[PDB]
Amino acid sequence: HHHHSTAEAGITGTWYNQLGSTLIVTAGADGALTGTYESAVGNAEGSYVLTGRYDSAPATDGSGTALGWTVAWKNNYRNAHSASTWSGQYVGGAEARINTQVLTTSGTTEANAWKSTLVGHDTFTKVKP
Ligand SMILES: O=C(O)CCCC[C@@H]1SC[C@@H]2NC(=O)N[C@@H]21
Ligand code: NI
Repeated sequence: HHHHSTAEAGITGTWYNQLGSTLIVTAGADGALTGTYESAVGNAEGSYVLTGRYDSAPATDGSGTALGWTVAWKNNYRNAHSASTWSGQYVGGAEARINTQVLTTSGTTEANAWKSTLVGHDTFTKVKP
């Protein structure tokens, strides 16, 4: 099913997901995403560093803008020994969204690697749900 036939201004700022988490991101001119993430759930307290990338020249045919970012869940307060990656697309307009699927991998022994990774889906909006 996979194949092949500003974003910057739209992405930069604060976003909120359906769990009550807060994303604070700056999109750089050459594809960088940098900022912080605060999770409303899980083994998390305060803000965590986030870094990622986005397509800085997306298609102009009504398609979304591909992007992704990572948070390692270690900061000055807690270390969950886990990291999450969100993969998705930014959809602009009056009801802008970042629609993502997210993998959360915990450090495990080899015996437990089969249960290392969660998959979920987060939808981000510019106003709090
Ligand atoms: O408990 C952990 O291992 C660290 C916190 C994980 C929180 C996850 S990341 C995917 C989902 N979306 C969120 O905003 N919070 C949870
Ligand atoms: Ni956890």
